[PDB]
Amino acid sequence: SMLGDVERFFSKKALEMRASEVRELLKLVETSDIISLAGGLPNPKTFPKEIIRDILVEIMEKYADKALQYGTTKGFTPLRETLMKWLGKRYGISQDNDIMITSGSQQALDLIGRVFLNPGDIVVVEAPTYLAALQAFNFYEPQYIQIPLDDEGMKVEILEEKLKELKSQGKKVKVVYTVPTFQNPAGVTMNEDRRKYLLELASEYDFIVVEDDPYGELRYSGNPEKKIKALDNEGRVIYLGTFSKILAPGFRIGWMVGDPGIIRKMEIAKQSTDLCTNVFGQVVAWRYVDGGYLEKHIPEIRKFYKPRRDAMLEALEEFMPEGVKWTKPEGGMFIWVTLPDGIDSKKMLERAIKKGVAYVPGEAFYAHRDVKNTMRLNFTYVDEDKIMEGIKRLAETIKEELKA
Amino acid sequence: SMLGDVERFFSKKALEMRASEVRELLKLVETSDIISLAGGLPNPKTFPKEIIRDILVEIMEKYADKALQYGTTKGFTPLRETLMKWLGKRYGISQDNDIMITSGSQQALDLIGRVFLNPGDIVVVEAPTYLAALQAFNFYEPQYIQIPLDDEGMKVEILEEKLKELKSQGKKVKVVYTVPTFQNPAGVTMNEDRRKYLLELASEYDFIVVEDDPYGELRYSGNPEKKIKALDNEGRVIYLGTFSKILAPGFRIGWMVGDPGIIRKMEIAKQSTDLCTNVFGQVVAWRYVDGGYLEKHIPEIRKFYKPRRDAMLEALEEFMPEGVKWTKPEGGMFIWVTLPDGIDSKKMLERAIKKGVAYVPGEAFYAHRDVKNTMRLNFTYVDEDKIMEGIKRLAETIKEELKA
Ligand SMILES: *Cc1c(COP(=O)(O)O)cnc(C)c1O
Ligand SMILES: *Cc1c(COP(=O)(O)O)cnc(C)c1O
Ligand SMILES: O=C(O)CCC(=O)C(=O)O
Ligand SMILES: O=C(O)CCC(=O)C(=O)O
Ligand SMILES: O=C(O)CCC(=O)C(=O)O
Ligand SMILES: O=C(O)CCC(=O)C(=O)O
Repeated sequence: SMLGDVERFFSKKALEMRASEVRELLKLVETSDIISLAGGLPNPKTFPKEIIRDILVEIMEKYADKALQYGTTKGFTPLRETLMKWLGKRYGISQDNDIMITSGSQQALDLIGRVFLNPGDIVVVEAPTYLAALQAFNFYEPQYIQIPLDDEGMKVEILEEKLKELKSQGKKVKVVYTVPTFQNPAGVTMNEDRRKYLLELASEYDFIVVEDDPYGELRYSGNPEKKIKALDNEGRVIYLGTFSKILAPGFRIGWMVGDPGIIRKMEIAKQSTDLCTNVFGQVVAWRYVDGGYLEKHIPEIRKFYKPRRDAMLEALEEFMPEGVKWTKPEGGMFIWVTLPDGIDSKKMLERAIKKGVAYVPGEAFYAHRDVKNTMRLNFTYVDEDKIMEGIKRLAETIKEELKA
Repeated sequence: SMLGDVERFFSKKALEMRASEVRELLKLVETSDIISLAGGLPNPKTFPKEIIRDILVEIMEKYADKALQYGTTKGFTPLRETLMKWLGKRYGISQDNDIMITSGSQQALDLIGRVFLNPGDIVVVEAPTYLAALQAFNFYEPQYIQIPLDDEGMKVEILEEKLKELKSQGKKVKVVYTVPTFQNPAGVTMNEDRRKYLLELASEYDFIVVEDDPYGELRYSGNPEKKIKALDNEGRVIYLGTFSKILAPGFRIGWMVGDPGIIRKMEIAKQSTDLCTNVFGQVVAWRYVDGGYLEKHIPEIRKFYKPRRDAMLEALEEFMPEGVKWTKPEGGMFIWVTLPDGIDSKKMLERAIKKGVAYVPGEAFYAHRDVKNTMRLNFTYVDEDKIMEGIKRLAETIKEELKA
């Protein structure tokens, strides 16, 4: 820095912000010739580029001044309308909710932190959970309770146990954050009984549920789940959707649906953080949905990623040694691996990289960083031939690690 | 709300957030038949729609995967490069600074609050200043010191007086926020001597200067100023630019240029607030600048708004009664009016609306809401016939108001 000790200017929160050594290393990996299973990106082969070109032409013909001008903080009205209609018809979400457009679900998470969290308020997350949600919420200094997953999602019985324990300490939870379908990073899905159990708990213990759902349309097998927000009779759930994996992440458009009183506060908070979400992308998204292109494209996304999920699940079954376990996702972008303990996967990444493969060590996905034998693998953005070879190199890395 | 007292969930900052009665009244005015001088929008006639159409075609032919994919938090590299080149050549800004792309300068102002401000830290603003900057900063609970303007911008001598008084109280300012060229809302420009004086103060009293410059290219008369950032040999200035008034606001792209240590902290802060600025708009902005379209288009924006500024200034001279004063901007979007005091322009707005005209009462633009006889008028997005008529209606409103 030109100012020398620039830290003398920074706020208490800024002084706590740091770069992750692992995220930095992984950035270097992506641009080199290693086979990386560490990515979190959708494959550009799935971006509907013809449909996007046609929509861009249409916007410059018919909607140019709307797409190019400032928008309201709440969002482009026709997008908000088409979304609520889509969500009602497709998922059974109640039209009594209100909706705001966000600059990605990442912004929704930050706005949830702003609007709900005082320092020390208690947020429940899954263990593991989405690392960027911990990052959004951490600015607001919550205390976390983490609830393990199993192959059917959050262990909602352990949440009831922890809620009773907190109540006995005179404390309560303000928000439960869940990624209940094709989780990033675990890949598993909360079963229907647990969804309804979660909402009974939300009523009994008086908390809000944030349901973050980027992946529900990326379903490759099994039958559609019921959205937690579709089961929500009390208006306790805030549902987050995003265009990032169903259109393309480059437009940075998402939406937040929930109780009108909550949405009004969110609108005020957002006004000072970014004024409005880019209106040009909102118009593109509106045509994409209203023009029926979303509905027509979703099957092509599923057809693309399904064989990639399958190649990775086949390669794990064939190559992994005894005592390694992995989830079997019905959709989404990730498979989550557990190493016969106590291999530490963060320590093992060095070795894996040396053998020409990378993954994300699972420790960052735990609010308490207390589980060390997990890894997130991604199958969306590399290719079957490299999925097989990558998984073999990871399997030999684990066999080598299991010795002295 | 369906949750009843939904306030029971809200954070302390959320509980303070309110909608503005004036802004809500003005949203209603905009849609109706009144002549509004209250707007803050550029005119869509200045959007370079043909150039935009050609760039969109180009992006889908050559840059589609980059425009559609997630980007880095820091921004799309070719845009960052082209902007630092433009800034160096056109304004003499030093290439030792770093740059980050923002989701609008609104997001820059929020990130400055995040990164610099603890509760009670002292921010200096002009009186008046940009109301959305007070909104971004308010979440972080600063104390403000306000420094009046005159027809040559901030009275930097009164700032030196206030810095000495604060020093005698054992206190310091952390940030000075200035909109030094064609201010929103006042229209005036800080002279060269004051820019240099401000920077000697920034050295002597050790504070950071934020230079928000949305308008420097919208110059209609006079000669170009030197950017404060161009005079900054110590790296104390963070310069904010935006594409809102020189391209179109619908892409929501801005940039922040300053010391690399500060920029690095900003990048970490931004990562959890929105992940990245929308990359599709970043690629549009990159072609717009790198392809030489910005340079070619800037004279057409100036040709467009100049006669509207001129019509407004002619109408005020012909119609306004004795004792009314207004600024004489060399550029930008606004003229700022002072009523022979006593008149409260917020009270008067009711009367003006009844006579068919609206403006923004000046009070919201003061950190201490302590000046009551000012108004912001806009000339960009009403038309010359309606500017003359609207100024006449406003003039008659003030004549009527002056009769006790
Ligand atoms: C993919 C992902 C998102 C996407 O966030 P955006 O800001 O909309 O791109 C959000 N939540 C989770 C859990 C994700 O995996
Ligand atoms: C127009 C204006 C802006 C624009 O902010 P964006 O978020 O980039 O659209 C910023 N600052 C001031 C002083 C303005 O008048
Ligand atoms: O840039 C990234 O990896 C974060 C994008 C994202 O949301 C994801 O990885 O799923
Ligand atoms: O469609 C999906 O993949 C998730 C459901 C949704 O609305 C979203 O995209 O966020
Ligand atoms: O809607 C508005 O007026 C706020 C947007 C803005 O930047 C401005 O007005 O100059
Ligand atoms: O272009 C202007 O009008 C101001 C200069 C700038 O870089 C910006 O637009 O913010």
